[PDB]
Amino acid sequence: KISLLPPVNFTIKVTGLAQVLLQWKPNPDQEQRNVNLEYQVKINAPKEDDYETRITESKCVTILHKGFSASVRTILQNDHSLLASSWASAELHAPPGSPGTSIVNLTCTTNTTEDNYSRLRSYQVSLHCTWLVGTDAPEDTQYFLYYRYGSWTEECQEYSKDTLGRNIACWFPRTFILSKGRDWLAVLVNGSSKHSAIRPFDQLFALHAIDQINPPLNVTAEIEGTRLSIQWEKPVSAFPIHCFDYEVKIHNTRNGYLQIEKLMTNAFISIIDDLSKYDVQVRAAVSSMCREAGLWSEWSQPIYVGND
Amino acid sequence: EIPTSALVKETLALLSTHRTLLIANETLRIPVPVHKNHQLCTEEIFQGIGTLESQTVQGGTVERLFKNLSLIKKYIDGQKKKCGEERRRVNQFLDYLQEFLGVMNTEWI
Amino acid sequence: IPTSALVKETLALLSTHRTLLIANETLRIPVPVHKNHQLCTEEIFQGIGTLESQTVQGGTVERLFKNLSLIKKYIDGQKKKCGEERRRVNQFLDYLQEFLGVMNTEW
Amino acid sequence: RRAEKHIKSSVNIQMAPPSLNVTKDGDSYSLRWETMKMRYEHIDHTFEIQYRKDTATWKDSKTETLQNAHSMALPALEPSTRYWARVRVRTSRTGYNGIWSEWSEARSWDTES
Amino acid sequence: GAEETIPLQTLRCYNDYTSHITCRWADTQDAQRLVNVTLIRRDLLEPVSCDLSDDMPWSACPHPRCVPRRCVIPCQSFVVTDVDYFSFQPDRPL
Ligand SMILES: *[C@@H]1O[C@H](CO)[C@@H](O)[C@H](O)[C@H]1NC(C)=O
Ligand SMILES: *[C@@H]1O[C@H](CO)[C@@H](O)[C@H](O)[C@H]1NC(C)=O
Ligand SMILES: *[C@@H]1O[C@H](CO)[C@@H](O)[C@H](O)[C@H]1NC(C)=O
Ligand SMILES: *[C@@H]1O[C@H](CO)[C@@H](O)[C@H](O)[C@H]1NC(C)=O
Ligand SMILES: *[C@@H]1O[C@H](CO)[C@@H](O)[C@H](O)[C@H]1NC(C)=O
Repeated sequence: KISLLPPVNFTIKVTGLAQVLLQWKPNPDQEQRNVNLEYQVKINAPKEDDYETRITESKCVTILHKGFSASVRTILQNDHSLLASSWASAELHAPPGSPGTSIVNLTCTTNTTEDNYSRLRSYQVSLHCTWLVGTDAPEDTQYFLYYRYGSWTEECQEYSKDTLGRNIACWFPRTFILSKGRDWLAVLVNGSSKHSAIRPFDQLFALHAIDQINPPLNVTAEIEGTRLSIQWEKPVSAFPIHCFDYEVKIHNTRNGYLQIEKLMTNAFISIIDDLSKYDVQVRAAVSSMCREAGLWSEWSQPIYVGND
Repeated sequence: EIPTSALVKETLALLSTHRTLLIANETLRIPVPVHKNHQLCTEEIFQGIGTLESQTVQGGTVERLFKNLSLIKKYIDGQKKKCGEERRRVNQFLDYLQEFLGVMNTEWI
Repeated sequence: IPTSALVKETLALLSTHRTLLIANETLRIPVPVHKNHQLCTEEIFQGIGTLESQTVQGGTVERLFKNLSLIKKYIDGQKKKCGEERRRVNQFLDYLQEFLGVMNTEW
Repeated sequence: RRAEKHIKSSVNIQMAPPSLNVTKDGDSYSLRWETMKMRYEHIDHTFEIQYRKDTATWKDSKTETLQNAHSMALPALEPSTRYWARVRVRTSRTGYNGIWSEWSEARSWDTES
Repeated sequence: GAEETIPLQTLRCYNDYTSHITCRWADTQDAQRLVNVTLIRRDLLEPVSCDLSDDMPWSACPHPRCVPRRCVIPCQSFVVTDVDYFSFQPDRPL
């Protein structure tokens, strides 16, 4: 009987912010037939997942403030049944510290600014992260925020402070976060104190969910008899012109008529009264077509057209 | 030992050094792509590299240039192997497809 | 057939008919470890072929798979455009340096 | 050989007629029209919308062409005369063409005295 | 060349891109007394039912005794890669 045996030397090593790289090796005592062995991996905590992997290593992104627990077992894929060995598991403990001292409401926002200096990268991403101090945190807690994207890791330097000297919010003006990048952005916030240690809080932020599109600029509009034509420019972002949705808000200051028109182009044409005053505003966002739907841009500055 | 981030600079300097020693032949004819987004023709690129090594004289800086070329080919070989090392669930693969077609839209117009 | 509208409709249908594609819960599909979709489009479309081989044959899922197959034909077209051509080696080295710079900087 | 005709669904779109509503805001009037939702929201729509006095015919009706819009305000209309309006719609994005949709149901409204 | 059948010339199939295909065509009153025809659209073959309509075909008919018809084809969805084949097959065999 073909009795598959579990893999040995299964260790989980923290290789970066919110990553762990798992490694196993085939059992020396296994029968060495020409069978193409493969491996099945199970992530037990915190986000349950499982996958099939042929090589002896796999990288999984995950939050590490709640601890990590992974299981692996040798498998052999036959034509009728999936033979598997006994599960081999390893776990990564939770970091120490008194409960409730960890940070709460960690909200991170990413802007985009036009990098006019680098001839290669024209767009640059800036990060703003805010959080509230812990309930049982000591009065002299020193919180340090770290962000990581891809293989780039950095520590914050520009912070915001309350009356007690602790750190509420951080601001990265220059990040290696790609504006068109589509990888997870890991943010780790741990700290230190002379009275009681503080448990860290890491959270994987999707770039789409935290990217605040800038408002479009130069929204011009002209009367011509009874016809309005409104045009603007794409908002500053590494995504091209064709990857943005828009709406136009036209309000009449006399009667109160309001029109909202979503469109994919960059200009909108409408017919309104020739004896009323109007204001025009637009917003923008990265289309769900190009990137998963994210937060929408704020209203543009009002533009007042017509006469009353 | 070198990492996988300066081999390109090494190769670029070496190639800029020895253009005329490498384009000596006139009857030798090797393929060249025309499409943009060069990510998809690496195999043909290194096929041309192999033919060029089989023709060019292995002496001096050229030998270390071609050794560096093999070393950088190994990295793309590893990535191509990485594309099929792991097998995941249907939903994650569907999200991967959504990302793939989002790329197909933002670039690859 | 505009490929932009092709891919756009394919994504819209993929969002709409997702649950029909996760109809069952045990099949595995090739998933690249990294996030370079362009390099491993071949394995991605092999996984598409597997999903085609095992899914309810009908409805709008088979209709979405038609757009996926046409996208695969596009991918194979610009696979074949790499080879089966001509040059005097000098501009081949030009192309090689171009690719080297691209993969060094953009990756 | 069998003679067959090739018809493409993409380049032969005839959408459903829109539904036109009329709103009296303050002392002015405006027209709002809605179309049946597609499965794909990225296909553009061009709207040709006509309004005329009751004493005049549809040939002499004011016509306005709007792209992706869903409302216009109407100009100052003469008082105490019945007004009619209607709308049609067609696709206007590259890769999707067709003929105009049928005229929408005429909507009537009386301007106040 | 081959003189196209009047049903093929008068046929115009349009779409709402959501739920249905609308097709309008016509034939000749002299043609009805000898060979009845049925529209076929194609998967395998698929005859399509039709109803007599006096709403005039989208294309003019080259005979004064033309008889027009209208057909509605319900299908669930459409994509950009759809090409619909329409042919006319005599019901009785010649
Ligand atoms: C596995 O762990 C054992 C621990 O006793 C060690 O001796 C061995 O070198 C490790 N590697 C392999 C391949 O067995
Ligand atoms: C955390 O965020 C939730 C979201 O509404 C809020 O209700 C709660 O008060 C926040 N907690 C702190 C400590 O800010
Ligand atoms: C916080 O996390 C960083 C991770 O880069 C680590 O180096 C540091 O020791 C941790 N603690 C403090 C107090 O910074
Ligand atoms: C807007 O208009 C101003 C003045 O013409 C010009 O300098 C600027 O480049 C335009 N675009 C933006 C995005 O401000
Ligand atoms: C797919 O689902 C069916 C339905 O239960 C199941 O019988 C089959 O084993 C599944 N196939 C795979 C490869 O998981």
